[PDB]
Amino acid sequence: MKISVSKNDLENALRYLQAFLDKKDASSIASHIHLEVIKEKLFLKASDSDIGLKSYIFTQSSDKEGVGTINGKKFLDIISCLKDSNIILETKDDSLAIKQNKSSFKLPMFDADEFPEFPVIDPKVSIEVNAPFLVDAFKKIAPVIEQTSHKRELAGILMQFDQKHQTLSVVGTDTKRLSYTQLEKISIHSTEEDISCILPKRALLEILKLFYENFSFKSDGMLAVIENEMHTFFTKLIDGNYPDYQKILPKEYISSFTLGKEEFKESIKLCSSLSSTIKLTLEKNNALFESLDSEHSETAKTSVEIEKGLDIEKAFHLGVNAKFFLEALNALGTTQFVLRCNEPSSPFLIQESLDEKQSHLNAKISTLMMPITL
Amino acid sequence: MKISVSKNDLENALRYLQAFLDKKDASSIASHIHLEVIKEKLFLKASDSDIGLKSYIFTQSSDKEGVGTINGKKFLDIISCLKDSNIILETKDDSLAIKQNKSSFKLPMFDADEFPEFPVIDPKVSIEVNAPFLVDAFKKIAPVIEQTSHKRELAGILMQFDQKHQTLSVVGTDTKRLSYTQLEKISIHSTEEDISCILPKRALLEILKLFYENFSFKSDGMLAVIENEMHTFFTKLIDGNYPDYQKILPKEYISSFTLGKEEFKESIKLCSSLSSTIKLTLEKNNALFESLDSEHSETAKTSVEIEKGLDIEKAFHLGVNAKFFLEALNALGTTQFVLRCNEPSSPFLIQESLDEKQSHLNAKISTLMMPITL
Ligand SMILES: C[C@H](C(=O)O)c1ccc2c(c1)[nH]c1ccc(Cl)cc12
Ligand SMILES: C[C@H](C(=O)O)c1ccc2c(c1)[nH]c1ccc(Cl)cc12
Repeated sequence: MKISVSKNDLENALRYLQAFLDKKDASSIASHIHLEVIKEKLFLKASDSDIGLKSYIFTQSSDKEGVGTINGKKFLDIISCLKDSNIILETKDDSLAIKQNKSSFKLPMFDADEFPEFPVIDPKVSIEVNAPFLVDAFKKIAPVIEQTSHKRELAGILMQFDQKHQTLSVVGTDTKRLSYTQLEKISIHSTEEDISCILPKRALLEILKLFYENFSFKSDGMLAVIENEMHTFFTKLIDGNYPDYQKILPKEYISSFTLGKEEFKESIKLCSSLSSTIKLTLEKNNALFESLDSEHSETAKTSVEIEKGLDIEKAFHLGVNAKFFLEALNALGTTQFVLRCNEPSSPFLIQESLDEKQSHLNAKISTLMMPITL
Repeated sequence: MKISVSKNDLENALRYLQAFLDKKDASSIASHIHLEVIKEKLFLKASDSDIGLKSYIFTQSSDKEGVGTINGKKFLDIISCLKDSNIILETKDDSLAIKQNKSSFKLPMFDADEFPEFPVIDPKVSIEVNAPFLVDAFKKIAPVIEQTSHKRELAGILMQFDQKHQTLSVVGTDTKRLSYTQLEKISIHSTEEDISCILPKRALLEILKLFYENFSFKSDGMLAVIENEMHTFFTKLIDGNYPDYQKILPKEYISSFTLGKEEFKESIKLCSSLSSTIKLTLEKNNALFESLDSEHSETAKTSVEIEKGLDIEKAFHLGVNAKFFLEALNALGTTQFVLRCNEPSSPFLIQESLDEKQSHLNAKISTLMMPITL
């Protein structure tokens, strides 16, 4: 191989690749990036049985095509220390030479055949994502999912496609809260009417770094492959039977309250200075907040006026987990929210104000949460 | 006690105080700040046998004078969550009440008599620091000092006062490098012609957060007390016999080279991507840099043109520790530096370009460093 490339193009590609390297043992090919120069592109890949990324940059010049490997961390550390002007990469046996005016480096290459082949699938489902709504869903639902969950299928996000009705339902839960959205009018191409994919949390986080809009999502029910102009990503899927989220959602709610999002955030954060759980009291024209699990001589209280009166007689009391309630608020796009309740001992819902209205470049995420007793 | 205070004044004071609290065991008075309201001031202190801080803020109103205590971390966490408008602090038995419009808190106070008395000294030496030169010295020399040094007197910075000659010499070493400056024309008030104070590294770091200029420094040879308008700080001194730094500095240097500071930083950083130590080669019109301790198939090289020729025949070679050499450069205020050498196996000096010229609001820090053999 012998090429010249743009310093900034190469730095960028390498930063994205760092997440897919096992960097600690530099002696192992798991710390290296595979390189391949073909027809005016440098392809760079790092991969695994269960997750991987392939990218390319255009070569400024390309003189010798072929393949090789290089330690990814060291490569990125060298290139980040050079000026913003072309870099020459050239093999010299089982070594890669890096050159930029007076600065020169040599790093060892490993056998390129030891690199795992980058997998390709025959898709059973596919979509073109032309707007940010899916990543928006991903980002808003991610905090409810535990990556190190000892329960296998909850350690990822559900994507549930309905070809019939052109919907993609997206769901996360950790058993204490469950956040979901149903995306409308998605042109789904599928060999099945209804198909489901559970994506590991770790892949979800990597997707949020790589993709925003204008990408394809394709799955064979075993791997998902996500692709845009410069990147191909893949992940193993989690093995299956995601819980029936539809069965767990309440059918109706005794009470529905429209409440101020930012005033509830500030009030909850304030009380959480001394407690992880809060007693919320709703009256007609007031919301009161009190630390609940505080140490017994430590107390935080606040309140907020509700100008447009709630439909309450006396007072409804609800124990909440502060962090979870805030995360539910953080996932909302509106200035107000709706809190839907049944008994104080049963799960309650948090959603956007006017949640039926249809929005094209944002998802609308609802959260069901289990209350704290008392 | 019952006062009202400014939210921002109180937040600031509390942040500075966090460093002097043992925060993990909330049940111990070592996690609390002592409070005392006298004559339109709230005094806040946190202290130890060996280090401490006392601050004050003005009260907006003061109704009941007295004393109390409060958990410092919790207090700061509450106040950081309130609006930028007055806060009422009021005792209610062995509890402190905090109130701001609709928001109210209670925290437990401990017995104020269990708080250690804040020490006062009869000074043997004293100065008024009216400019940033001393903190500038502190900041530039601090990186060479190991706080967890198993050698007692090297775990701090030397301050060596000469009443006769109105100088304050300031020195740090970790045995591999030694950085020093001698500050001129300091009005020293002392009962001795020559006196020395070794300040612990930990106190040095706290001083850099609290003080800049317009402060007094006073010592009895056992504690140092540093004071400005709003703060009194103290520290135990380290017990003594700081090494004779003057004896360890070479008398003359065979070679002195004026070299480019920023070009040497970039070159060293670049080579340090693969190695902690570097081979520097100086020729007449070039400086060459090569990684030295790199893994044997990994190599970094660069060079820089020296336009105004050095006074060299063939080439001088010097092994350096990259991190130390950079820290020595970082401590300099000029665009160029002077590198003074004897044999490549002996210590070499790094100083500012034109180091004799006298500068009033910056210190000039020189660094002696032991080379790496080969
Ligand atoms: C079936 C699955 C499981 O038990 O792991 C499951 C997962 C999440 C929930 C649940 C049951 N039952 C629930 C009730 C309320 C909420 Cl917020 C979440 C859940
Ligand atoms: C006396 C003291 C010690 O041995 O601990 C000491 C401390 C620092 C140095 C030294 C001797 N001899 C040296 C030679 C060079 C340098 Cl940079 C520092 C030192």
